[PDB]
Amino acid sequence: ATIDNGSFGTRTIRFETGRLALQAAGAVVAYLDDDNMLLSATTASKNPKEHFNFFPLTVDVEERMYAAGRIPGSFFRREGRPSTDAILTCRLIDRPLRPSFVDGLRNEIQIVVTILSLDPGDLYDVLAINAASASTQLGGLPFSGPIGGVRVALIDGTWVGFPTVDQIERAVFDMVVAGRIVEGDVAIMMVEAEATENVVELVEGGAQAPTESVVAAGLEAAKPFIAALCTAQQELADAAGKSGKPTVDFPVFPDYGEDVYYSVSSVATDELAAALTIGGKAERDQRIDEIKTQVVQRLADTYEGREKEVGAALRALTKKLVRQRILTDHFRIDGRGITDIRALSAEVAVVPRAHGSALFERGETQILGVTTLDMIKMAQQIDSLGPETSKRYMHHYNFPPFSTGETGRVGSPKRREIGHGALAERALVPVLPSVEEFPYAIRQVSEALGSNGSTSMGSVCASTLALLNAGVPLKAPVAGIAMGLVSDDIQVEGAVDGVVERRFVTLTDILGAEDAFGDMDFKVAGTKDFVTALQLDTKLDGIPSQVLAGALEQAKDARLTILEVMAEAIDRPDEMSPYAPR
Amino acid sequence: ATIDNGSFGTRTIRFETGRLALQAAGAVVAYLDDDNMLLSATTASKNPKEHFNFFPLTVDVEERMYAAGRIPGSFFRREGRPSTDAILTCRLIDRPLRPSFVDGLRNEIQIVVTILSLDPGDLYDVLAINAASASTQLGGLPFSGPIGGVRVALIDGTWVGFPTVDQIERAVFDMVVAGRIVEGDVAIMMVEAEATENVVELVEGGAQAPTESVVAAGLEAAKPFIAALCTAQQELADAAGKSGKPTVDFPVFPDYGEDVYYSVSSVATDELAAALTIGGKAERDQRIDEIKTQVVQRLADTYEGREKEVGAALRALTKKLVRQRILTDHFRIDGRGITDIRALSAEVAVVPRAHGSALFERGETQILGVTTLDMIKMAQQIDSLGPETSKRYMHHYNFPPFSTGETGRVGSPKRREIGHGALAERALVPVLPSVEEFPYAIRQVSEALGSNGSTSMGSVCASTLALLNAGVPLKAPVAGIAMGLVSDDIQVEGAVDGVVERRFVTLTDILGAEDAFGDMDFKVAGTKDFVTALQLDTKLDGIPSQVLAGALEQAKDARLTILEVMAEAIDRPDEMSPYAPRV
Amino acid sequence: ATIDNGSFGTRTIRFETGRLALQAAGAVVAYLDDDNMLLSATTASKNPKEHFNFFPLTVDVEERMYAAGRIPGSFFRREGRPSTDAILTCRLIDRPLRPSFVDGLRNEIQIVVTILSLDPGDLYDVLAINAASASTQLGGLPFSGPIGGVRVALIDGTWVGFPTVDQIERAVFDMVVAGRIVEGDVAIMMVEAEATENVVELVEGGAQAPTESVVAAGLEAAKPFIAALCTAQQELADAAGKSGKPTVDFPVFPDYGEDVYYSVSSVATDELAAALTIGGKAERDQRIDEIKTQVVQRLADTYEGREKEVGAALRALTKKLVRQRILTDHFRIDGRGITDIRALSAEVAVVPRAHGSALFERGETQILGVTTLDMIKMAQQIDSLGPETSKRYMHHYNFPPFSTGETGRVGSPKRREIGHGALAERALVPVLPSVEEFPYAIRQVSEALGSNGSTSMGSVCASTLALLNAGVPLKAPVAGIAMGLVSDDIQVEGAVDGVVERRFVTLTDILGAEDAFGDMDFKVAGTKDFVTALQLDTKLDGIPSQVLAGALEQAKDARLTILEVMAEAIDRPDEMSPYAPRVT
Repeated sequence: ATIDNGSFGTRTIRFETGRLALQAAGAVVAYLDDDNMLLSATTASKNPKEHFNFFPLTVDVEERMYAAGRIPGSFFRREGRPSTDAILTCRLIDRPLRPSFVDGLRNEIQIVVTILSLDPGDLYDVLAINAASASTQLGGLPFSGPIGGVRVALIDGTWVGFPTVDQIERAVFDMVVAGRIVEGDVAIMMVEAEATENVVELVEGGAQAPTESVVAAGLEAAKPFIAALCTAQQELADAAGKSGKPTVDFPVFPDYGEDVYYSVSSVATDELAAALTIGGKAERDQRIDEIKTQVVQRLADTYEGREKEVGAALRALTKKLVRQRILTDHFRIDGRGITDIRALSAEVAVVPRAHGSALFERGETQILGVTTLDMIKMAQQIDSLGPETSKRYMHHYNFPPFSTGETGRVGSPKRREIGHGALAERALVPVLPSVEEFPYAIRQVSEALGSNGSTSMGSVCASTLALLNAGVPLKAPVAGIAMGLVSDDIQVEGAVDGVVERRFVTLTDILGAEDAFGDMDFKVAGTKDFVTALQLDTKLDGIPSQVLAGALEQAKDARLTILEVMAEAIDRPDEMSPYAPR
Repeated sequence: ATIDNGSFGTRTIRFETGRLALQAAGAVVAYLDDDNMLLSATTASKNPKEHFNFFPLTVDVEERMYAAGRIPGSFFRREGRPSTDAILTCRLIDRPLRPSFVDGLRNEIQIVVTILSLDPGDLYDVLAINAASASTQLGGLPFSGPIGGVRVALIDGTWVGFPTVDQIERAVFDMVVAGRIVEGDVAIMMVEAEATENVVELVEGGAQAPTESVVAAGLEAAKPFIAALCTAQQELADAAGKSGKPTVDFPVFPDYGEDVYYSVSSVATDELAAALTIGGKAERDQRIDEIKTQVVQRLADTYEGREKEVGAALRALTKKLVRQRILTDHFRIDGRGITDIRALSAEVAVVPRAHGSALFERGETQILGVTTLDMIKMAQQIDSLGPETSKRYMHHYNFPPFSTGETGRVGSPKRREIGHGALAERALVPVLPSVEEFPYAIRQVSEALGSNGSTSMGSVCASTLALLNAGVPLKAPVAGIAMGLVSDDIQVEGAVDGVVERRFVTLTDILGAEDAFGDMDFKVAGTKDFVTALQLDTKLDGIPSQVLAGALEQAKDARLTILEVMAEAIDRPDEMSPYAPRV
Repeated sequence: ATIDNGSFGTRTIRFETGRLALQAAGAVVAYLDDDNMLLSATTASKNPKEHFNFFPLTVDVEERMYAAGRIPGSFFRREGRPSTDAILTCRLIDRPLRPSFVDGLRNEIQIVVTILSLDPGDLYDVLAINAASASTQLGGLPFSGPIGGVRVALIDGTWVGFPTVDQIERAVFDMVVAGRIVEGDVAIMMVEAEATENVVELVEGGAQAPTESVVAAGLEAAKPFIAALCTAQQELADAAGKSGKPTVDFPVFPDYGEDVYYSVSSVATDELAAALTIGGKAERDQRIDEIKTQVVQRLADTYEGREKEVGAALRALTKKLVRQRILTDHFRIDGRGITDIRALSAEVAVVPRAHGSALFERGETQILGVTTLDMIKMAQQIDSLGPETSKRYMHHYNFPPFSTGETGRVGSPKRREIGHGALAERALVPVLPSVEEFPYAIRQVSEALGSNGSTSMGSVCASTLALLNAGVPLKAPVAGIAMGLVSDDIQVEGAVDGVVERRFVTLTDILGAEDAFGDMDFKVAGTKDFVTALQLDTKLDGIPSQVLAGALEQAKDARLTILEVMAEAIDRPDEMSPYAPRVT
């Protein structure tokens, strides 16, 4: 509940309950220095639904303008659709909460958090995640927590926790870390990391560039704060310790109950690894399609009408066996090694009559990036509880239905599009030129012509290429890449008895299936000198520093390779387009 | 069809049909003085649906800008979403129409009324309800009407019917009354009453304040107009008399057909009143949960798969028996008396960094009110067929899903929120300070932290508290309260044979269950001197003046008690907030 | 792929594939003179749905502002809802594509076409339809094409193909023709025709007015271009010839499989034409309702639970027999002749307190038109990839649910409303007065009080009446009308054996049932001198010029009759309303 950062004063987080929203299943009011107020209320449905196929969890943040003491500027004088920052905060709170419930739950859960009072010099995302975690812990649901989040910024080589807006502009790197306590040592679920806007000028004058070692040190520094916050959530003045409640059982719907495993694993486990050794896309299935058909045919003698259960058992068995094959043989599905990158192609000036256009292809990902320019008056004007009003860089991300082959309805973007666009924009901001040198309004649009998985950083590279082609002077090109990590308790029979120990394997250019098979995923973006944007999320209970460092160096090597590949086409700013405005 | 108010000329309402919209089931064109034109068309579906659980009735008013001779100001030059006044009129017409059809109907009904020509000095809500009632009467549906609505304003001690905008600003009280004819004497279903903006200055100079006796006199004065309008609807030039049509039977889906009553009322009617005498919230059920389980278990021998029917029979039997217990023992479910008010709590300056903030709790209702101020330029700009353009007082009402414990989707407000917010704003307007003395833009927001039933006037009191805390000088604090009334034909055995006669009981602070058990509900809001906002709606066929007057005095006493309770915390305007703007 | 219009240079259309959007079922990039770029991608669902009752086909055009090199003017700086021109183009591409698939298909089909680069002096609708047709041909679906579209404008008596914006303002008539190849000669499915804004001044100085013969000549002139475009689609550098793909079978759900016909046609075919000879609206059914009830009752012995199949068989049999009766007896259902017009009524100044108001009734169609005026500042401001920015004439079309008797939800307009409103506005534009003479903002609204079928041109006439009543000086009143055509292979037994030959019958004032029974429908609008708006759509494989010409003259006669009927009420501009605003 208390944070001492050293010479920058102290911060206090307070958690109150029992006074507001008594009718809800759980409700917690969060105080930041008795100056910021917010309220989190979580309720659960009574009768679960059965037609749905996943866990129906909903999050709703509500920014209210009366906190800022200003009537809304809308024509009808009312706050309507959620803002982009609200959607980003909703995603940030939802991400470390879904992998914390009992699998297969069916009762609907809704978490509503509303801003009550906001200091103009502070932000509310971390307070929001803390209050939501405390409320859902007090709710009484099968929730495996509590979770704790901390925001830490690097200034003058020091990692100060919970910085304000007046302290972040003079920082070189910012962390938002969400983790829990397993046995006393923290276990991080997620982290979101961004470099500030003026990092280049700061590091030029003597400051330390945000390299990978600094990132690891920053991730290490945030653990005591998370531990203190979790302890406060557990045993504050009004916490779960003083408000013990009975736990009500919730019905759980599993994919396979008890028996389909004891059949399939004993009848359909010949090799289940040699069928995937063909290595040809046109001959991918080639053996195990017949295996699946024969299994679903000949097993239709004891379990009738339960094809979903047999499908779930088959897919789970295949996933486990390919995981074991990955761990032992170090042989990927596509035949690539653990440090291989798929085929690359970069084309410049593909769309005519445009200020800048480029096409970037990696494996199956294929992204077309277009950039335009106009008068400086065209900058976006926004107003919310946040301290941001102007936005000279407008990045839009489009994921049409025909990218993945399915059919749907083209229309309003989802939250995933907002998240990916925000991530790419925040990765590309720090290298932008100054307004005085280059006064213009830059609108970059990235359309997903073809997708297979992890296509955001392909869009990042394509946007860099298009910005360079348009003639915009960038300080240095910025690349991106995605990496995965599989950790498992493997058994070696060299001793008696079989010794079980944890082993880690890091993979490059993970597809959707690769992400499904793995347990940790992360994405690294940056330039030749330092990283800019980082996003990590997993469900492990600990990780040695050596393997994390090695994965970071592998990511750096892959990013350098991608940068060198992309620099072959165009490495210098191009001539201004005749249609561009002066 | 004709209204003679005395020295203020006469008004004429005309109902025409047979010329427009022949394809519809019913269609009526309404003329107001041959200067206002509107059209009402009602149609019914053919095959009723079965998955729905209530009566699917829809109302749609359509304000068209070409009546005002002005191109819409929208960017796309088209009238899109309905306006707030349209939603209010939709609610006003829908309210006295739902309790007029055969219960359990399943065929969808849609009533669409569109404005065709509007005089800038007149309103259209009462003409709308009249035209819709006439059209649905001509449709041929199982509709028990017709209904009639009248607008009556009090000026110079006289109740003039159908006032214009140039006559309402000099009034002290306004009535909209909707009623029908049962045996010759009118039977009012609904009434909506509001005090004007400049009532204080008018009553200060010699006019009569709108007290409860004046309200009763005004409600009494509107009956002849309703009778004349109903007679015109019945027997005008083009009415139901000259346009007789066959009545087509519509399938009716009941909760219990014929037999579940003869079982449950004979096997599960031991006391059904002693089980609710526990009086503890944690021990509320405590006897009748087991009764319900045993009834639904042991009766699963003749009716299988009809648990909905047995549930409906059980709930109806319990409602009837608790109604009888209320009538005879005068003992409420919670143990409170017929003139009791639940626990009260008022807190001021609860939300920091705000111009004004307050919290008000009554029983289970818990409302947080916040008020902010800004420049006078921030006044809301609107434009419609109505004569209103500016709105210095902006009241918003929020009902989040977690107030009542359920889960839903937070998003666009429904019509109930619009109605409650409009009611609270109209109740709080007349006491506002003048623009010259207090030039500011006032935006009040009321969020329902906790709800149990009838939480709008809790929001009214909370908004009054927040406005006082912000430093806004109000003429007098304004309170609100809700009351219920149960009337039933009780039998006394003191004579031979058993004498059946009507008895009335008035209850204070009605919950949802109390509203379900009763037959009449009303809500009274106002200050220590006079009332401001009134809303009444019921389904009775008559009421003596004495019981209505007594209920009004009981409401006045409860409102005075609430005002005295709330005045203990803060009774004077507070200091201006340092974050507030100076203008 | 190449268009030579004579002295106006040449145009080139290029179709590329295999480079973009590989994951889709089909994808084609379209080049217009290497200056306009667009992309069409079509994909199909895997498992078809069964609860739906029609073919689920969706079209989506996407105008992207980065083609014009301009940040969107929206508050959130993003292109949101589709524009009116986008909806019109969506309808224009969807219309000649639905009657080209195997009937009863259930797999969902989605066609998404996005603008990539647009020349400010060119349009994209015809390139859009061409690219979509090529993509759906390359997709591998059961698609009976390919289709070709051509835009042809008449300037100086010459029909130049693919005109630009700098060439259309000096034209007298514009055609968009979509047709295919059956045996070598083209077969037109659809055509959309409009007269330019300044046609009156042009034809006054010596140019030829766009009469019916000129329309027929223009429809004849566009065929070689369609043939060349279809040949290019078939055998270009990257076309279906070099990209042969297997055809995957798609399940087909029919209304009646094989047997219900052999029962109903043998047991319930006594006359099926005498039951409809009553001629009274209140006694319409009067015989065949009992026939339907007895058929559905006594046949419930072999097919149980298949009432939908028996209903489909009954309705199909009735349609075929009434078609034969129409062909042979020349006797319509309502008893009217082949050149009859239903009852007409026109009323002026019906809605009080309005600049102009009128009511027009024809048969069962009943339309109330209202027109208002305001300051010239009130002109609509729009911005898109198109070259249009201002719109002084704003026509709105409303179709409330209670017009046809059903119940629904009143709200956002559908695409049909947009299409009908755009058609009426484009028909009424060329006769509008000049801005300098009549500086005002004109907003006309047409509400469908009662509808039976083909009620758009009733709205056109009502809007003309209301504009005349408001005092707006029009050059000449404009009327509209709808006509149908039924062509069938009838057999005459005067020779041995029975000689089968094609016969055509043209009908006036077609209702919904008449449109269902027929095979060709068209709508003609215009003034006493020339036509303005034309819209034709059918599914024939050829038509002689003589019958088309005769149908055109019949339409002209009906339009003249309607004009003479409507001119009886008011024929001159009326006095300005006291509520109207004055600009002086």
